[PDB]
Amino acid sequence: CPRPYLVITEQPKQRGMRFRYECEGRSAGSILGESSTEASKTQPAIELRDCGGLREVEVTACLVWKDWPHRVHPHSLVGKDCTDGVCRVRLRPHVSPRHSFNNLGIQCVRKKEIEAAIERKIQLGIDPYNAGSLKNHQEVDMNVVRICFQASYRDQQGHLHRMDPILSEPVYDKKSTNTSELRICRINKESGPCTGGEELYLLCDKVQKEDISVVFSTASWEGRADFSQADVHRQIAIVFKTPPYEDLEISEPVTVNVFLQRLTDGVCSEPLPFTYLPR
Amino acid sequence: DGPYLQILEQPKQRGFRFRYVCEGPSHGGLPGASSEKNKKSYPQVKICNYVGPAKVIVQLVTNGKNIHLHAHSLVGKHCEDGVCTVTAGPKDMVVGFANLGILHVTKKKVFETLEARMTEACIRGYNPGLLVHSDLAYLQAEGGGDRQLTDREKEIIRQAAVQQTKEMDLSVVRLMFTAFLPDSTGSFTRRLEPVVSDAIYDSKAPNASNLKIVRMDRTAGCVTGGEEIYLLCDKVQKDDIQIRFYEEEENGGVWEGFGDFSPTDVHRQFAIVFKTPKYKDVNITKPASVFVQLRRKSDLETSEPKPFLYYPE
DNA sequence: CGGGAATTCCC
DNA sequence: CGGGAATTCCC
Repeated sequence: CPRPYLVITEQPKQRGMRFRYECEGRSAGSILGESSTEASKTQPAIELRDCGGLREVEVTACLVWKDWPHRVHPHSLVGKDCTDGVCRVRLRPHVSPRHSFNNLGIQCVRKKEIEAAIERKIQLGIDPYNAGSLKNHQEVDMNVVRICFQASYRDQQGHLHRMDPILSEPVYDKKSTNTSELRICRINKESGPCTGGEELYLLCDKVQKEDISVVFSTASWEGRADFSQADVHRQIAIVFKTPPYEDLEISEPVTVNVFLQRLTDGVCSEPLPFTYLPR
Repeated sequence: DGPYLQILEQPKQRGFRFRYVCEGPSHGGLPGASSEKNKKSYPQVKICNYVGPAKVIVQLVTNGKNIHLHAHSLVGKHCEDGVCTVTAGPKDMVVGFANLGILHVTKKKVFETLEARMTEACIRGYNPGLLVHSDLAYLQAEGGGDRQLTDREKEIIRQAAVQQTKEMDLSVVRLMFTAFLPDSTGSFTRRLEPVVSDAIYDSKAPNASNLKIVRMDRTAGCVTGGEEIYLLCDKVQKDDIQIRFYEEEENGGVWEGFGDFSPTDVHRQFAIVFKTPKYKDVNITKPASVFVQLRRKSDLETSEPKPFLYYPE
């Protein structure tokens, strides 16, 4: 027995999106799709399944927490057809691809701002899963929210139906440092021997001195260079000693791309070309 | 030639944090240019040509051509309302100011603080035309402390509390010492001519902190310049910083060269990737003993010189 | 009792 | 927008 439902045919870029404060209004950088990549910019989309016979559906994108207690999240999705944390778009299949939410944007609140907003939210009747009344605030992440899509329709007689809620892949803030995509701007030099112990400077983007590592890669190889937290200068320049390569004496050098990797969630930069040499 | 105040040890000037209100004043104590490693030295002044007991107070005045009240506030033991009142003079006429803290009002809550400061001052002496508006003075202390005063004037300070907030620079301040001698009845009412200290720059101000060349890449480069070097350093403003290499040739002059880099080659204010400049003499073979130092085009403040070596081709 | 770094506000 | 100044918070 088939029942209408919607699905996320494209999650929102899990990382790279910067949240904005009320005091900044909108911006030219909206939420992207998992795919994307500067050449083919994609937008987070959904689709309605087995919805024929439904003259028109209505979907409502609205951030919610992230884990088990999926209470309405303080921040709010700003953009087209929105108003409060809830971008709405009426729909009639005979298309049904659900656009993909184009300019969609997140507008973060302030660590103090919470309680109110989140409270003024349910007060306003916005809660995809319903929280409660006794204390709706504890440890809230202002750096990771999650889009929750919903859909509903009437039938013959007004009585509307609500097709089960759909969560999205967790979205992280680009400024929350610990939760941003790591990257390596420059790098001291790309030559260097194969032995190791070669001091190599590395100008990277924002990263915490107590949770950052750099690993040189190869054939299923993963050697990580050593360096103490006292080497990481103001989270923007990691300085390290070059590690050794899988015991080799070969005269023909090889590509051993390196990259930043977070000890917290393993996430990591986009590799950077560096090759060893002989003894 | 008569009784007069005098600063003995001026405040440090650079390298002290104007801890914000929300930070909680309990953070440190403003030192004097000397307070060294294992030998502290605070800001102290001495009353001269007078050996009886006294009262020496201190407050924060703006920096620059004009001398008005600053919105920031001093904090400490014998302090209150941004004005520390130490006594001193029974037999010893020197007094120091230990654990002095410098508030730091938010650029927003300035005015209110000023207006409140000015007005409250429009009831006593030394604080009249010298402070608020040089068009009053009609105050300079009456006899009992006149009340809040009437409008117009109550609007003259407000109008001044405005023109001033606008031109107040919260990243710098000067301490103002004012000694009061005892005029009969033992009371302290003989107010000696005040003295202003040197400027004190907030180390949290990107435009005026200490410069430091924390470990850089290469400690030497070819005399052919064009040497791209990675430099790690303390906060800088790409647009106003420079890397000055230099040599003091034997009483014949003073050589100096500057590295190359676009305000883009400065990484998030702490790193600068530059290209070394051509030395003074290139055809030479003997290595060159030179010095490099970050420098602010604005204030000409300069970091510690780190030895650099120029090697020929 | 200092200093680093995270959060906000601004250009 | 992304870089930095302004203000906080946290160890």
